[PDB]
Amino acid sequence: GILKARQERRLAEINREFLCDQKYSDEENLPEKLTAFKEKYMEFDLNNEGEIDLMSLKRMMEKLGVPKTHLEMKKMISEVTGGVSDTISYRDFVNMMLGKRSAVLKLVMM
Ligand SMILES: [Zn+2]
Repeated sequence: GILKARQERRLAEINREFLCDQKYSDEENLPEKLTAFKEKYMEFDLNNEGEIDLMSLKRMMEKLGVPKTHLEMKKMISEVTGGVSDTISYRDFVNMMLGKRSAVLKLVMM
């Protein structure tokens, strides 16, 4: 409970940083999209760092009824992180959701 409430205020701080980021100065409905992405990201069982790891993905694909193998999950993450981290951070998740590049995880969400 306390873990999740402090998780979301950490995500809220990040959203507030995006609301002021000149990169997204274009985006229409930005406050709304960011709220929705925070709620979606909060649906994962995040790791000790508050990030989506192999475990978080596994649990999510299973809740959603979508079969993924070890390697497919590995690839779903490196695809979204461009291969520089083995976990998806909220920043990476938001940039994924806003970005025009397609991603298996982005397409799995919807
Ligand atoms: Zn604050």
